[PDB]
Amino acid sequence: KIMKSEVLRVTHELQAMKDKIKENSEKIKVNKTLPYLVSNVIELLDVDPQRKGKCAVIKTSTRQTYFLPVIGLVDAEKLKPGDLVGVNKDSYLILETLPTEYDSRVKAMEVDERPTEQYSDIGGLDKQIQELVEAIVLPMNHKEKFENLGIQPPKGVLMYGPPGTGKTLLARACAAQTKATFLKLAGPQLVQMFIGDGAKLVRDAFALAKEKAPSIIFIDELDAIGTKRFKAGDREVQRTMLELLNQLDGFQPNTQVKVIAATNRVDILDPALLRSGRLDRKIEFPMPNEEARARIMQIHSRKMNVSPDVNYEELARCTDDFNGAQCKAVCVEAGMIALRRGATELTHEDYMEGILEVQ
Amino acid sequence: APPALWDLAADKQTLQSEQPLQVARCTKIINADSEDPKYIINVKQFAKFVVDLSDQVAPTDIEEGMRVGVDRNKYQIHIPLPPPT
Amino acid sequence: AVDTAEQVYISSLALLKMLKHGRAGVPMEVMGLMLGEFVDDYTVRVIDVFAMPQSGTG
Repeated sequence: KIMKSEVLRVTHELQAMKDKIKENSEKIKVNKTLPYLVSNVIELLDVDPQRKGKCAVIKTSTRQTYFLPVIGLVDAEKLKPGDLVGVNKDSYLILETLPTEYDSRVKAMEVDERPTEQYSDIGGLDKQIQELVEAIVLPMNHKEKFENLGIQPPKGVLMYGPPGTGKTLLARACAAQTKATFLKLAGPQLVQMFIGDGAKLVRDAFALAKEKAPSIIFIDELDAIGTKRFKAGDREVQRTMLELLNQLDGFQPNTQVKVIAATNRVDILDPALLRSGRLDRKIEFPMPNEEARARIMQIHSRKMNVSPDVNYEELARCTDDFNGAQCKAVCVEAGMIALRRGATELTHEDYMEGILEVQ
Repeated sequence: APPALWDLAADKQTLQSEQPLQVARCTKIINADSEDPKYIINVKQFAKFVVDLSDQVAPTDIEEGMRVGVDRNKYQIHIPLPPPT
Repeated sequence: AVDTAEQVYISSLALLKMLKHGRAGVPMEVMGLMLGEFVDDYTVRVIDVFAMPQSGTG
């Protein structure tokens, strides 16, 4: 062991390095304390002919352009044309880069932490919603098993069906089970007055989904803008829409946060929406029958003082060709006039009274 | 001049009181807050600034897009202020 | 309550150290310390002058 006796000197040199890094690593707090302003960064690779070529183009908020190479600490998500970077008074070096927003009108579209309703609020849809509950639970907790089996969850699920069925409050009810950040987005929001806004909205959606923590982005009314016209505004929505499909087709690292979509009608079906990353999960959600409407209306009305003498035959007969949110409006209306009816207990005539009231 | 007489005699302590309250960075308004230490602020000159919160202002008293007094030397928020027609 | 007529003696040591320190005089605030010996009331002599590491505070 005489040859291994020199390792002690090496360990003393290494622990001496750990003893001497406290000062030069301690000045990181006083030099990198606070970037006083915000400056935009534009990446531009240079060539010096080590003597290697590496540079970047800087633009300050006060419209002043300077010169500086690519510097700082170990960069992994950096080197992109972003904003909100670290900068000193006049040295103009890059110390702390963090991606920034602005145009808060799109950043704060729907800031929801978690909803209140859960999946146990409906009745008679487990045979078709269980695939989605699995498709949101197993890709969140069973990421370890995805390497033994080599499974990548799909990113596009088509939640299509007739309107009024509750395709938004139910997907939100499953978003309560996702436990991730919920972020809504409307179809018509892409149609703006200025040019090129849809690119900023799409790259913003993948900017918060790509940059932020694992979240949930549910969109709706996609059919209202998914028109395949052959000037035209829906062809501009083909520029933005086909741009989004290009970001769901040309991006293999799209294994991150999913993009859930829902269409209120499948009349104008875009044929280019078929792909593993695109809307491949096509589970048909038809109009609930009087039995299913009595189930979702019973579980949605399990909180009000409902009379126990309900055979569901009269309401089952009156509810003809109705939807889920329509019976939800009947439940809410019953909870509205049942107050002014004097009797604190919900009666049986209030069902048809609400059906003929709002419809 | 009669109104400026008693205030002119009361202008002596304005020299010893000139050292404080001198801070004025054009009352720059903030935009949002990613984390509690660092606050993203934008001045009226279209220059976005970032500074840490001072010890004289509580973090619960900060509102989104609120015009408050802020230093131009230490860049910190000394004191807020309550204030269209 | 008494005052005299003082005059600061400046050799080439402090001068050249303030010239190299002026070459290192970046826009960022810098710090330095002067040394010397006090022989009487109305004269002051500087001999040793060095620089100080910069800081974000200035």
